Amino acid sequence: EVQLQQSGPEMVKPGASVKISCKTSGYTFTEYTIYWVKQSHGKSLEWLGGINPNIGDTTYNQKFKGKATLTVDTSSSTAYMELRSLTSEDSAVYYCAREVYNYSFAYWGQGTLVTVSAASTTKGPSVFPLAPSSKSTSGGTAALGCLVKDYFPEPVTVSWNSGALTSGVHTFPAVLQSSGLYSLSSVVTVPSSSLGTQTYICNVNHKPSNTKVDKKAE
Amino acid sequence: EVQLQQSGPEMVKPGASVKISCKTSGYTFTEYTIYWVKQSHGKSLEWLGGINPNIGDTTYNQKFKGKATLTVDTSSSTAYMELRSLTSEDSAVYYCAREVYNYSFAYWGQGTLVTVSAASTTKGPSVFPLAPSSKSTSGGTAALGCLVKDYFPEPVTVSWNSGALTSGVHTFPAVLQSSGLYSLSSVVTVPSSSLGTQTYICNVNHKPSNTKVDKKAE
Amino acid sequence: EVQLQQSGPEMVKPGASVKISCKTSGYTFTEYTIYWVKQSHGKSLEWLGGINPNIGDTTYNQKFKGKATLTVDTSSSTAYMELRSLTSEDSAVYYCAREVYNYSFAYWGQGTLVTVSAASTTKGPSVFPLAPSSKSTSGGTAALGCLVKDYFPEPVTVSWNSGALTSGVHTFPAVLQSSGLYSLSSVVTVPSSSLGTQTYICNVNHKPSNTKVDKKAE
Amino acid sequence: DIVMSQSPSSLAVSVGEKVTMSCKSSQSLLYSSNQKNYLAWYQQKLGQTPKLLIYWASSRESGVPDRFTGSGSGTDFTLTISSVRAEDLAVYYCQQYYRYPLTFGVGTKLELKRTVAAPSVFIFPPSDEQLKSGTASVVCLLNNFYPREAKVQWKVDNALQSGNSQESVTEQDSKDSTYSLSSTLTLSKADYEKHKVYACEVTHQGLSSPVTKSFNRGE
Amino acid sequence: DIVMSQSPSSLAVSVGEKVTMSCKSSQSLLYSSNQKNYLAWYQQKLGQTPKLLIYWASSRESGVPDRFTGSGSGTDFTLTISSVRAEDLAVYYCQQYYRYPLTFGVGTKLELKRTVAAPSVFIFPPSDEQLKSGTASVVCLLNNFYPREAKVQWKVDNALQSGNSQESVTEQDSKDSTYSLSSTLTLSKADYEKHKVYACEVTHQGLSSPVTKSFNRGE
Amino acid sequence: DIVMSQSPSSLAVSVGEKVTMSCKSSQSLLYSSNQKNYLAWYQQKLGQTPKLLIYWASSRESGVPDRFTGSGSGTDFTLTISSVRAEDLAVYYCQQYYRYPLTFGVGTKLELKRTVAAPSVFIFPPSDEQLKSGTASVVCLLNNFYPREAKVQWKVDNALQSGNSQESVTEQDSKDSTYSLSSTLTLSKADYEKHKVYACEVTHQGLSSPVTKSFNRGE
Amino acid sequence: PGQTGKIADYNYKLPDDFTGCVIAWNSNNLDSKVGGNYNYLYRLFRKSNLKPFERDISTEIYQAGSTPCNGVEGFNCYFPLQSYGFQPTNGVGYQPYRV
Ligand SMILES: *[C@@H]1O[C@H](CO)[C@@H](O[C@@H]2O[C@H](CO)[C@@H](O[C@@H]3O[C@H](CO[C@H]4O[C@H](CO[C@H]5O[C@H](CO)[C@@H](O)[C@H](O)[C@@H]5O)[C@@H](O)[C@H](O)[C@@H]4O)[C@@H](O)[C@H](O)[C@@H]3O)[C@H](O)[C@H]2NC(C)=O)[C@H](O)[C@H]1NC(C)=O
Ligand SMILES: *[C@@H]1O[C@H](CO[C@@H]2O[C@@H](C)[C@@H](O)[C@@H](O)[C@@H]2O)[C@@H](O[C@@H]2O[C@H](CO)[C@@H](O[C@@H]3O[C@H](CO)[C@@H](O)[C@H](O)[C@@H]3O)[C@H](O)[C@H]2NC(C)=O)[C@H](O)[C@H]1NC(C)=O
Ligand SMILES: *[C@@H]1O[C@H](CO)[C@@H](O)[C@H](O)[C@H]1NC(C)=O
Repeated sequence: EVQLQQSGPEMVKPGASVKISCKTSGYTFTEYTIYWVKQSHGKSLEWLGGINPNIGDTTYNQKFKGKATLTVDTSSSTAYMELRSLTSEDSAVYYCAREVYNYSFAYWGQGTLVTVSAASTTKGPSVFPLAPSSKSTSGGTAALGCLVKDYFPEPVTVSWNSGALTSGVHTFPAVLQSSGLYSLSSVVTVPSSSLGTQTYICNVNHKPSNTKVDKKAE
Repeated sequence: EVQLQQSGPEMVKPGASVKISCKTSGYTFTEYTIYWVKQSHGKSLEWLGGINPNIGDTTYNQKFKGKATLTVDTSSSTAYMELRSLTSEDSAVYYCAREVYNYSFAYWGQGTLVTVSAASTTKGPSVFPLAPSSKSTSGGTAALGCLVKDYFPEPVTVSWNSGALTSGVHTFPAVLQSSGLYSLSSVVTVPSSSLGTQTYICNVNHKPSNTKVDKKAE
Repeated sequence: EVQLQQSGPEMVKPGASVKISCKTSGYTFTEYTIYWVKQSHGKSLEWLGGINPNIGDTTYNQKFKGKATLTVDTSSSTAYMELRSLTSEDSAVYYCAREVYNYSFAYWGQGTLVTVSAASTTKGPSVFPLAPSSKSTSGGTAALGCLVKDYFPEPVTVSWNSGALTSGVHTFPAVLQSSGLYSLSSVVTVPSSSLGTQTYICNVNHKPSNTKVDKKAE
Repeated sequence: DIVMSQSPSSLAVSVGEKVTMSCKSSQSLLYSSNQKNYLAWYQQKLGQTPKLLIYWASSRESGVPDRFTGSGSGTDFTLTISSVRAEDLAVYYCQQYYRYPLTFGVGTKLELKRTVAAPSVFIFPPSDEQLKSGTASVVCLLNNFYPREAKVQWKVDNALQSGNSQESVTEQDSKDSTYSLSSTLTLSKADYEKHKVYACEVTHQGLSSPVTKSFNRGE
Repeated sequence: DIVMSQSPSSLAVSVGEKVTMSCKSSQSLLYSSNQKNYLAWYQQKLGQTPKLLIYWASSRESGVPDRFTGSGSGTDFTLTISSVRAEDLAVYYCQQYYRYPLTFGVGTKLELKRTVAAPSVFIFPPSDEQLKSGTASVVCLLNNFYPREAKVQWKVDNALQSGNSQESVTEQDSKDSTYSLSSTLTLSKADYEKHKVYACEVTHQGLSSPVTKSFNRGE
Repeated sequence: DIVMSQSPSSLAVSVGEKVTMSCKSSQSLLYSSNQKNYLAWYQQKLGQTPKLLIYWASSRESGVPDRFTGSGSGTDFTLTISSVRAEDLAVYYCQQYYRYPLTFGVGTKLELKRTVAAPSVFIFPPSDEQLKSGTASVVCLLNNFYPREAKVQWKVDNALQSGNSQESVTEQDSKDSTYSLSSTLTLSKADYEKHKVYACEVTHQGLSSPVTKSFNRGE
Repeated sequence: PGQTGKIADYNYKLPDDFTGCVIAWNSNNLDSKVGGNYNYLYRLFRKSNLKPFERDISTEIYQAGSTPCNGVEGFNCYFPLQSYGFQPTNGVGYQPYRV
């Protein structure tokens, strides 16, 4: 009866902390110890260590030790995680792992969407049209679209022409540029038989902020 | 088995009645009865009656005698209750549990909030930026806040450092003003000698109303 | 105890895709099959057919015959019936039912009572009540209702005029107007000699749009 | 067989009596081998999707309510509700699963015993706030009228023009023993400045003379 | 019509003492046959619904451990918390079903005496800019101290104006188990321009001398 | 103690081969007592949660399909995927837990190869209509290329500009099973009009001739 | 004895209290010929439940839905038997057993 749910809805500004915990339950408390590990943009799970309240005292991986000073409940069978001196470096996806005396990692939890951004104000995506400059010698087929730059927050998946050609739109993993806002690109190839005979409209679907803008590409 | 499920807060102007019951199931209409339990904002409870299964004869509390309309449904072994022209102390959440041959209530339902308001729409409270005026000789520590007034419905959260720890979230015991709309604030811990090195922003982030507004205090 | 449950609100735009599913439960899927029905949103019920997936060939009635590509799955416990060129007039709920070796449509689920529009543009809801100006010399009683504008989808529950007469729940069958959203009206009887003691107040109780505004008529 | 779609509309049925949901089958009980019949009943109430009620015209499962009273066989089928109550007042339908093509019929929409009455015609001036929206909305509303197949007469400016008014009947009433029709007038504000009089003339059965109030220019 | 009184009037009592909760009945509860009294005591968690403690005056509920003891006699049977526990932190009620109507009291809410800590109270001078907003919202903050019988004192140029002040408190916390307060001030426009001094002065038990703050023109 | 190195990064894996990616463990891991070792291998779908493949350094979980035949202990470790399917294409990990701490590599992506094909490289000059906002963006973008082994070189005024961003590349494309590497450049409007030369040199693997994209201002 | 299956229900039942012996061996290398082995079939669908030691010689059309087929086939009226379509040069695993 293992039930693990990470929780806590907050949208956080720089300089604060974060607490992602697992509401563990189902079996005898001291039988297993349940430990934590870090995920950043689809890279290897960086395991940090663990604390046993039935053991109480603190000793971790030397590499991920000092920043945390943690409380944990034996009564609710709930484990919590918090490292201190938080900056953008530890802005990462957080998982908690169930120990087995046979193998180490087979069954994982939901995960959390925790990002420590550098105080980016909520601003809509500024559509930037792109047009050719030299002769139309791209080769194979024509390529035109609308550039998406300096937007907040994630994510963007672009639907095309009122929900008709909507298979295969893609989104980058998110990084913070020197610009101070996320700059992610999403564009698709368009058939070469529609050179003029079709109208070009961009339909960005930035759902979290509920902004919907229209623009014609030439 | 004995399952009684209630849900759905209803806001109606005074003079009408709403249709809420406490539905038992699985047994013949012969034996058992029911109670309703109303709590009035940290004051006495408001019992209104119970149903006798053998004849359908009804009970009144003497003070609120003619309030209850008498209905019974023998085939379903459950009836529906309705009240009209109630007073302000009956204007709150409704609870019940199937009456037990030993004691009053054992296991409950979610309930429904009915409060008598004078057809008042939600009017936004005035938010102002905060800046210190006099010297900080209050003593102990530093604490300031923005007054949030006239909110509905529950809950409301104003964030300090975007609300990291569970300090700054609270639920007051209920009190009724002329409109009965409440005033919720947050608690923050700040050193008294560090006035000038921190930023303090107050925003209304009432989730149910789909409100998200940005604001900068210099 | 075979149970199939519906899922998914439907606001279908034409020329779009559709997600067909029926969560079969209570039985291993290799014993009993699925037969489907459409409800004509307030017309005569319409039989279409189903499938016994041993070879997969099926023929329905005319409207559900061959618009799209017909599929089935004997393994992952899902039967498939779809439509292409979905319009407002046939905008209907995809019902499916378990079968019995004696009878074809055996058990339903909770169901989905879904009202569907063809993705018309949204219009803001504006309160438009109508109240008399001079004295009401009609005599005895009158019949008036309040306008609830630009709501989608159903349902609403309404009470009227402080229970002057204990009726007043009224939500009539609506037709498709040009605005893309249906129009609501009600009826109430109120004595005309209450110039000062009773007022006409309408509570917009459209749950989907979360609109709640009252008004006191002087 | 022929897909059943009842016509003509009316075949009187009563509430609380031996209720008759009348739909006949084109075939007799002549089931070629082993003589098995295939009859169902799906009846649609408010919201609830009907379940299994009757199978094979003679037997119901254990736990199926005894409201069904067996009567009729052969080319006819008729179901009677036992002790029609508020639970038993709803829209009725019938179905069989014997041969091609399978269909659900139109069913019977229930009406209850009460005498025909007159509409509650009254005149109500439009509020100043609503006229600001760009449309003039005058409410002309009717109460306590009958039957299922009725008609409403609309006359505009001494010229017989039809197809410009909206009419729809109200469902089975809950409390005040009244049926109603919702009419929201569909015109432009330009007509309000180039025309002066907007009045409704209702000529249903219940009235002796149509109700027509007169008004002066400017409300 | 029927009165039953709990007790005490107030008691700042701690977790770890032996707190007294009793609720009195109109007459002695004992009859001959079956030797039992129809009465039950309840505890309500904050947000949660009431839960049973004692029934029939002698034994204890299956699921309710021996922490609570069944005792008392005649009109009263006792609610005793043996070493009040960490999950007992909530209000304590009494319930009666011995004589109708089911009439209820407020119950016992077990607060604790602590030394007062004063939150940083400040007031913001209203500029003429505020008149554009259309609503007056002056801020005076109280938090993190005890008890519920606190005070909000309003002095304006040595004049006492009353009838517009209220209080609002929170419940017990885990760490310090003090409360959070919210008092709202609304003023009239007439007093707004005719005076320069308006302030709130907190004078709770935990201070030695009330401080008379003042400021000079020029910031 | 033990440190682990994941490799290779991106190289096609086929159906029916014996997968072997270079995962290194610095010390022998033969646990002395009972001579039983303990190992765990990962499979994570793109962005998903990981899962076990081989435990006890030799044996697989029972009930798992036969694509999985792995083992390894001490310094010897090797993941094996037989019949790699289109959904088995993701990143695989290796991790020991014979001794704290755990060490995790940079990631190993297995791919599927097909017949040689290449896309035409694009150039993206900014449109002059957008100049209304006051910003001009010259960007070099390569999108929808396979295999993933392509690279972008930044040369401005014959000076190498790098080390200004950290990369996270796109995954498989649904249309043509391709990838995308993009770098974004931001400049000011004032110097935009008086400076002209910004270009990128593309050396894609699938091109047979050196492609030199260039643009001229004014035609 | 005690097992279940479509074969055990509509092809050949076997008593729970069966005290006997059974002999099988591979014989599909000449008793079959290319072009699918329709010679040996197995019953899948049958309207009347079989009893132990009862022969299935009827080849009635399967009656899929509640609406009777009654001599007329079509939708929800599908044929109850299908061939094996095995290849002759496969191993014993793809081959019948002669019992
Ligand atoms: C020797 O042969 C005789 C006669 O052939 C067998 O005698 C019968 O034995 C049974 C066993 O107890 C007696 O019991 C009855 O069994 C009835 C079941 O049979 C019914 O279904 C048959 C199947 O018909 C389908 O398939 C046939 C194909 O062969 C088609 O012709 C049909 O059209 C159908 O497609 C029917 O043919 C048959 O008529 C029945 O309908 C059961 O219904 C009865 O209630 C009862 O249990 C039966 O009475 C005996 N009848 C006779 C005439 O002897 C005998 O078993 C064989 N073996 C031995 C050892 O004697
Ligand atoms: C589903 O249908 C079967 C009949 O179908 C038969 O199934 C096999 C046994 C084969 O023989 C098939 O060829 C054949 O189609 C029902 O079984 C029996 O049905 C008859 C109806 O003709 C029942 O007779 C009556 O049923 C009523 C019910 O109110 C009883 O009160 C009467 O006393 C009389 O028995 C018979 O009872 C029934 N037998 C059993 C054991 O149920 C089966 O009932 C039916 N099930 C459902 C849920 O519809
Ligand atoms: C783990 O190893 C133990 C050996 O003590 C065994 O009993 C158990 O079944 C193993 N768990 C699994 C999932 O194989």
